[PDB]
Amino acid sequence: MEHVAFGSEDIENTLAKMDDGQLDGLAFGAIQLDGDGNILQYNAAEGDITGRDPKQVIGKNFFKDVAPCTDSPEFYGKFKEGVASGNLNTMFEYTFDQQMTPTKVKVHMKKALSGDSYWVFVKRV
Ligand SMILES: *C(=O)/C=C/c1ccc(O)cc1
Repeated sequence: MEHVAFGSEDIENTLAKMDDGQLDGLAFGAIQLDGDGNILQYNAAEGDITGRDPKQVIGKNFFKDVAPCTDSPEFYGKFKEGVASGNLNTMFEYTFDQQMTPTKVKVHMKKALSGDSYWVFVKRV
């Protein structure tokens, strides 16, 4: 299959062309969000890290419903900024907690290929 690497320069492009099942093939977490942070895609990998049902979180807001612990300047702050600037490509470590067992992860946010969406890539560290 296609084993896209975390941090691939053109990761967004690749994910854009993916066909059914391909996203859940990534070894790391992948979440696609709209401008307000509403979840459009959520893969198996992320669900295995968070305990969340990928189907259930769809349509829910990432920062306000599912991942409230990311509602901070360090995460949500960077997101909104990148959204308002049309430029989003940053990497930082973060601790997921509050709605899950405290877990250290490496996060990569990047604007999507075309359209108005954004990607949040996650993997445990
Ligand atoms: C903070 O509350 C983190 C929670 C969280 C992050 C990412 C997910 O996919 C699900 C929950």
